[PDB]
Amino acid sequence: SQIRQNYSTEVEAAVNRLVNLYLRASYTYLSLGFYFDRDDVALEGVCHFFRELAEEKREGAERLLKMQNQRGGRALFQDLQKPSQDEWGTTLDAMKAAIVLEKSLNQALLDLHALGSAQADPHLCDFLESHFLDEEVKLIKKMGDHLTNIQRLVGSQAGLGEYLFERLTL
Amino acid sequence: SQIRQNYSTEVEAAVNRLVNLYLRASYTYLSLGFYFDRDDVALEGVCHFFRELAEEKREGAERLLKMQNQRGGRALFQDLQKPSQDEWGTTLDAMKAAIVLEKSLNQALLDLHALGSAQADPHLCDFLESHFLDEEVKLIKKMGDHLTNIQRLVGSQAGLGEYLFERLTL
Amino acid sequence: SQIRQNYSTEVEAAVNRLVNLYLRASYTYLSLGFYFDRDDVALEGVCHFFRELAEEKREGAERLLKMQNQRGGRALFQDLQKPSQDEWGTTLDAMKAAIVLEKSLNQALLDLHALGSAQADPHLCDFLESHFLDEEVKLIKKMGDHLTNIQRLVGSQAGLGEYLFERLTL
Amino acid sequence: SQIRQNYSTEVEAAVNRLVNLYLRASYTYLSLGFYFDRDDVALEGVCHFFRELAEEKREGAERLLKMQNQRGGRALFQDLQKPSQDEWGTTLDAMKAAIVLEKSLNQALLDLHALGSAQADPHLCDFLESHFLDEEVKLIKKMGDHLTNIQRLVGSQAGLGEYLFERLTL
Amino acid sequence: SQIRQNYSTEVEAAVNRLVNLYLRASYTYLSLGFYFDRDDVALEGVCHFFRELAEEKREGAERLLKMQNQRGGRALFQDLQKPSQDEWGTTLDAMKAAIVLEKSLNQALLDLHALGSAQADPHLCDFLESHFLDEEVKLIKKMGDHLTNIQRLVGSQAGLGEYLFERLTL
Repeated sequence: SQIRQNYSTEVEAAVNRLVNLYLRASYTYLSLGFYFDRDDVALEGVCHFFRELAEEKREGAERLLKMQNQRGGRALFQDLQKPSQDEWGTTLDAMKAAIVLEKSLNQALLDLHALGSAQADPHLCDFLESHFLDEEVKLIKKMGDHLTNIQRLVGSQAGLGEYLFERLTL
Repeated sequence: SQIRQNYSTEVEAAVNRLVNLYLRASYTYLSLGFYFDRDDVALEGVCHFFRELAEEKREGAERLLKMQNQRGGRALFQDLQKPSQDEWGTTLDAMKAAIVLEKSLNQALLDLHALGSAQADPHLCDFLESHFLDEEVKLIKKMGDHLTNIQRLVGSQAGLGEYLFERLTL
Repeated sequence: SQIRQNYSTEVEAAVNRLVNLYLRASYTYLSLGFYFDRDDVALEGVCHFFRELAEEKREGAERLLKMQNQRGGRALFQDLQKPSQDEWGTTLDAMKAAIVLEKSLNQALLDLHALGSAQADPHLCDFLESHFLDEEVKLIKKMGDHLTNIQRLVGSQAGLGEYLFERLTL
Repeated sequence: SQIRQNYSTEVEAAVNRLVNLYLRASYTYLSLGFYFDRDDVALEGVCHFFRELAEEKREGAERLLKMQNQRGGRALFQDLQKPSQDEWGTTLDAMKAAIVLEKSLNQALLDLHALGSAQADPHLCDFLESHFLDEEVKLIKKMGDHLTNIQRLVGSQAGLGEYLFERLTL
Repeated sequence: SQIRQNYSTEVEAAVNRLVNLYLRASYTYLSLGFYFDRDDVALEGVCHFFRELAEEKREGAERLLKMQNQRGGRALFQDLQKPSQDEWGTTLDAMKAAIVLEKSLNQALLDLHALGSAQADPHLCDFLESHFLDEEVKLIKKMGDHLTNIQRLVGSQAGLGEYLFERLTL
């Protein structure tokens, strides 16, 4: 690549893999989104929360491919593994599943950051600082907040709490 | 009729009958509407949901008579049978009664569609596709959603749930 | 009924019956409306006159049910008898049929008024004065005017007169 | 009185007495209003409902005195009896107390109406029809609705229901 | 054709033929239009009715050729047969001639629809449903209405009726 400068094939492969992790998450959020939209689930606020997250993840993916091309790296796409469940249970279960997903998305970003530090790729680290690290952190505290709120409303009347959470916070 | 073309007396009679089914539904929705408006029921959101549906049904009826005249068919009106209950019970019971009504309204439309296919009346089918099939489908998923939400809020505290459903979703 | 005050079961039953008379009239005006819309009748001004009256009648009906609920009375709906003709003849015949209908609607209102006076229900009478008595009176003089005009234009050339009446007054 | 015409001293005295009944109700609604405003009651929606009713009642009073002067009658004011309770209990109790008050205000109006009919005072009856009969009827159905809603939310969790009613309907 | 998919040479030839039927109708409506514009006919409302229909028909033709190209079919144009009369008689005769034309245009569309059904060309049928079936139906009821109106005004004074129809409905 005539424009490739200080872009180790190590960081190239790691950004291809987190590109896949990000499209995989966007795929899972789509499954969650359409399950809270099921006639027998009917939590339109929860479906709307996961549909927005499926798009935020696709966009992280495109941002990472755009950056891969900018550094002269080559996008290599892998098969997208299907969501890991077909039905998500209640909003609590769905909320817990999503924050596992974001924390593993976040640990993948932290790993790429450390990889950019070993290889001394200031542009790569400055990239993950601006557009991914802060976003994941805000998203996970946001989901931890929702989880704490759903857990407090779920103690006694679950149906009522799930309805109230969907109606009052989402 | 000087303008009647490919309009079988079979589809004529079937559209007169679904015209009646549609005015009958509009009549039932009026009864439901005024029952949630009773001083001892007082669920103004539920009364407002059924008053709007009584008008959506009257308008399907007029749309069908307008189309009957456009094809040169002759409107023949029958006595409108009275709603099948005087008091509707709770919002759950009323919601379940309405979706029976919409599904039988929808099966009547599907029957007319099949009748338009046997007789090869592309204009009649294109008509029921545009203005009735999609509308019934959206309406029934909308009512299935409400039912799932009322059933989840009704498990423990029914009074509270009925109040919350009426206040938060309608 | 915890809010029912000075609302005799006599006036309750009489308002349920005039509610039916009003939905019945709205049904008849719908039949008249769709008959002047027939391809072989084609008097769009006459169809438009009777479609507007079918809605004015439905609204009297809803006004009466709204008032029945306000006084703590219970709406009881009866089967709606079908219009009393399928084809209405000429605009003259249709106009004469409508004013019979309005005058019997008006005599039903006058009867309910007398019933509200025997039982001393100032709220019921004040109600029929504001929203029905004046409306019927204006409507019947309006129809008597149309009848006098159609009869004057119908003497010699009927086709021409019917066309002119529909074109110039409706 | 040089302008007094067909204004029986019977209707004069009865309008002076309903003027007192109306200032008395306005006084009671003020007491209810300030009790839901107490730091240990704190239901600002209920306090706001009764403060608005205390003013609607004062204005009925002024309307009646204005009409008494218009007919040449003489306002005679009596001592205003104090509200009949100092603390109103819960919103349910307060709501039940208010609708007793409105129904006795309404029966006082109906009595004055009958009195205006015996003495044949068309102006007096036309007056109570326009500004009091309809208002009381709408107000009592409004309070019957609130009572039905508070009673449904009060079955199990009372604190929660009282909070929800005040937050969602008032 | 590299883009031709499921487009039978049967439907190709049938759309070329209805393209011709549509340009032929547009040609006939042009002849009718210029005949009501003749100094010795002078019915500018009737000339304006047929000039607008000559353009609506040309546009159906272009819509059909545009669709033929979209499916990869090949437009094949045939000689346009001249209108079938040079003088159209009265507005009644001209109106009757036009509705024969529209009904045969409509039966040609219904035939193409059946042809699209045998060959299972959902795109072709969905095409004729959206842009031709509904249009022809509305147009023929519109012409049946005009015919009923002209026939009613033509009974006695024909000159007067023809003038009035042209002045009041067109």
